[PDB]
Amino acid sequence: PTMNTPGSNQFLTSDDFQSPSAMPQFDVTPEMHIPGEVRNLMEIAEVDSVMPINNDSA
Amino acid sequence: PTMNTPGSNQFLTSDDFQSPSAMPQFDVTPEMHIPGEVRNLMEIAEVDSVMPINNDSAAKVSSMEAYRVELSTNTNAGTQVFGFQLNPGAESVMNRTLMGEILNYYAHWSGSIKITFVFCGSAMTTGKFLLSYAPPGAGAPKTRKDAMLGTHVVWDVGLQSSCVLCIPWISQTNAGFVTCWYQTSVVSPASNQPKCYMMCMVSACNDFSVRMLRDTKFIEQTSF
Amino acid sequence: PTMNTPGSNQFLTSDDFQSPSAMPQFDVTPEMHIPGEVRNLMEIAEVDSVMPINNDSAAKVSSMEAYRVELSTNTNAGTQVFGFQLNPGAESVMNRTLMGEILNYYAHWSGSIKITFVFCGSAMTTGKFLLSYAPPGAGAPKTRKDAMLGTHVVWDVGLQSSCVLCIPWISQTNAGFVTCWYQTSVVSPASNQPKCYMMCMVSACNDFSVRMLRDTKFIEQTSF
Amino acid sequence: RVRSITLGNSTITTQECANVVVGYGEWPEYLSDNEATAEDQPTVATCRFYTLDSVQWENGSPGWWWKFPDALRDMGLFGQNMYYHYLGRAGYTIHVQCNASKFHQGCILVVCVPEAEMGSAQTSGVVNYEHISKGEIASRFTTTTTAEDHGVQAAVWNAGMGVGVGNLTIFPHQWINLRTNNSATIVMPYVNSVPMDNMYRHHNFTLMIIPFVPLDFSAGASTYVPITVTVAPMCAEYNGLRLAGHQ
Amino acid sequence: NNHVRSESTIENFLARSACVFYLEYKTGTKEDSNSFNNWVITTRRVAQLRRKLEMFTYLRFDMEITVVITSSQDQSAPVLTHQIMYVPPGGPIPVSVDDYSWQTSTNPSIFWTEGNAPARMSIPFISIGNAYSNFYDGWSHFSQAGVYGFTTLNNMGQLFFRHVNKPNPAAITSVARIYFKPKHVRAWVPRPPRLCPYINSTNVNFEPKPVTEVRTNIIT
Amino acid sequence: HQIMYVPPGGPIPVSVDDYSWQTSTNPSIFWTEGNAPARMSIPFISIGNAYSNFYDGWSHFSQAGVYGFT
Repeated sequence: PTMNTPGSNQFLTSDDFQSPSAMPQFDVTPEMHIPGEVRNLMEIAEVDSVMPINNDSA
Repeated sequence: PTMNTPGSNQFLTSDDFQSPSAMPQFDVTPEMHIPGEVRNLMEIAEVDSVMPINNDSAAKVSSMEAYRVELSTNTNAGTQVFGFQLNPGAESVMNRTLMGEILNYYAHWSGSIKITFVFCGSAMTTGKFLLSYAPPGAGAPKTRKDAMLGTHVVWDVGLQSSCVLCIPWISQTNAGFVTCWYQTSVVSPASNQPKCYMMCMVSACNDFSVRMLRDTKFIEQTSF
Repeated sequence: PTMNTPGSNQFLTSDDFQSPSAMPQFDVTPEMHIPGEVRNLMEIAEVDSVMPINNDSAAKVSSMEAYRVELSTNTNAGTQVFGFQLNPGAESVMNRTLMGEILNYYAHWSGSIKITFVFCGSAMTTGKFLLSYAPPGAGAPKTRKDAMLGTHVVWDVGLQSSCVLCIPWISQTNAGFVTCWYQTSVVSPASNQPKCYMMCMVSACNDFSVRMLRDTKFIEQTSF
Repeated sequence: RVRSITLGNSTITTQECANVVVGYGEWPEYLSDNEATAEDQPTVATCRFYTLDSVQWENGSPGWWWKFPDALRDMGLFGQNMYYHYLGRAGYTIHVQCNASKFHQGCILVVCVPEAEMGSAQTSGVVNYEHISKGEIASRFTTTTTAEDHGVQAAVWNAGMGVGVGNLTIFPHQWINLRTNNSATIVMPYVNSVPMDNMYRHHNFTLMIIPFVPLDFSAGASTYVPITVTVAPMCAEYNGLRLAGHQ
Repeated sequence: NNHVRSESTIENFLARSACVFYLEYKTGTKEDSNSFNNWVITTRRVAQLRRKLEMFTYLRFDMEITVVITSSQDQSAPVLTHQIMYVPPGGPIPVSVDDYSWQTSTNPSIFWTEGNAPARMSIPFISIGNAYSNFYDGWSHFSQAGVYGFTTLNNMGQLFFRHVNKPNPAAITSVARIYFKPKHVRAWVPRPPRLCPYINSTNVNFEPKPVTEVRTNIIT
Repeated sequence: HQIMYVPPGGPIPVSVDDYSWQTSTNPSIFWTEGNAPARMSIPFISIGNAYSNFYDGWSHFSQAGVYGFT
């Protein structure tokens, strides 16, 4: 058991770890409620939209 | 899971970790209680300080004329004496005061502040002044009539020797105005110089908040 | 959170961590009880030691004259015999003693110390001495009259053969003084040499404290 | 309506109401720490008013200051205990008050500044003892910069410390404003890093009085108003000087 | 907001890393003029830092010192090792590259090699006083005739730096830059902010200055 | 190598040597080659409660400023 196993030194994009913070003092702006919130992209995929049917050249 | 993830080797200023100690033996001096202790910087932002109002060109070099504004019997009613933008941290009339100096270490702040007027004339002098406040996004009044129709407090000198206005809604041009106006000319006892004065003091009121530290602009580099 | 934070690679003297062992097999010799054990260095700072008082130029090379001070019938009352600054760690009269030598390994210490006088003359000799103490920040007495009005203990030799003064408030010029004075001249039985002597011993008393180790000044480098 | 405080062997009459401003909200105390078994210290008959010499206030006078405890160094029994003891401590009660008619005007600031450290007249010199103290006699500020062989860089509007003079109200302070007040009281406790130290060698705080709005008077009337200060030690202690031994 | 602030705590108003010094030294014999270098720990060197520690009259804190060090050769070897030695005040100090003051056992020292995360260690509160004093109003001697202000108060140790390798052909010059932050601050008794630019680094000496900027007229 | 973050409204350097690299209120990372790459996070900074990706106003209090993304 060790902490230097293969692939422990490397930067892999799309790999999540914690990171130190530039400012560990300031960080404070209270969130407020804002009307309308999207949390999934199927909440804008079920909205109607007018499709173009007629295609000529102009 | 590993301990060599990206950004694990680096020295990042303002990042807190433990560190070994040079002397892990000596470290011992018992603390004693000492009168007065500061644990927050809003405990020295709510202390009054005399703000300079009068700025000429040498009434602020020698600055014992900087803190007081002349009054006279000569002047007629309905002429203003002083007035200011009301915006601490960018208006030099209250940004080098004790309270104002704390807000140059931060960017973006809010709360309310309260100004105080103190009449320091003789004890037989009596007059009346009309203090006035203009909401932000509206110009200063141009007449005592204009001022009167705004928010105003008629302050009688000869009863009250001070008045406190607590002005809400300051934060950072647009911003309010404070203006003082004669309502009557001062009534002298028999004084042959009609010099009477008033001072003004300022402090933060109640709740106040600041965010995001930055360095002050009033000292420039080393020089030694 | 990571294990490669600034200052994680470095060798810092006086920093304690575990270390692998050269032999993780052999290590075995059972401890036995051994008479006398020291676990703190204030257990050898409270032990008496004979301090040298007499310093001439060869009464301290051959140093069996260094520890004792002459007395005589010739001398008249009200003349002092010895005296010293009273400040261990910087006054060479008690800084090379057993107690005093421990305080050269530290900087800043406090507590109280106690001195002891022992008269070693004949058993038919009788006199009286006036011991005296001056508070810190006051010069030594200049007369036996001056000394008397200070703090003083009249010590009769011919009853008591020793006296212990416990002097509070030492810590590190300004600092007290200890002085001994004749009150009467010694009374000989018939001795034809009036040489009588007294020694002095010193030790730390009760509570004592030291902080912050540093190296002694009395040995200079290697030489072999 | 007045009452007269008395501390025994001295009495002073004061206005009934004038408020007390306790500096940092703590009264003078005797220390109660143990481990004084090896440095026992006794507590006392110094707790009486001492009235320093009055100073004129006239139109265009720039200010005054004194430094404690070295302004009471010639006063009575309290001056003897800076000389028979190597260490001490002591709080203070200070009444500053003055006369005045109702035809006078102006206001002054009274402030006690712990650890006020003075500048030097030239910017590479070092101030000496005689220019930073004057005993029980008031020293004074001056308007208009001028050199001196040593001297304090007095200026009023820097206060001899290179800070705004309008911001000195951060320390314990009282305004005496004619037409209302004519008196002030500051009770100042012992504030220092170490619990006791040598009286002569160190200064604890500097009383200062700075006119802002200057004295002026209506037709007739005296051309000066006198100021007087009165200082009384409270809860003083000094180091021991007794053997803990025996025969 | 929606609750009490916490960005204006004493602990977050201070305790930020800042450069305070940097120095140079180079490989070479004990004959060579510059071959070790030192810095005395003080917080009055940097004007910006000094301003915010003269907000208070008394402070006590531990401090962390991190040194980040780079090196470069100059025109025509194994990895170099650097020694950083802290000397507590009242210790022995070296006067040359080779002394028994680098061999002394009571001075903490860090051996560090290049290509590692920068060395640091904390120094705990050291002073016989119960706080550091940022203003003092006395004299060194028991009669007034000493040195006025900042006497034996505000005295802390000092660092020394040298290479640990033997000299070898081609000089190597190192530059070490020092970062400093306090931690676990406690403040007692506030002060009004400094208004006049600093002159000396050991006196409060100042040159008079205007209180405030001019305005075009006081009336609006 | 030194990487210095300057929060908006700070001082900035105009040359290699300035007191804007010695300033104490700008986070900075010293990093040496042959180590895993430097990184740090920057927390939400703005007096607003969200970043705006569309704006429809002017910088000045009367319309005559700069249109959008002020």
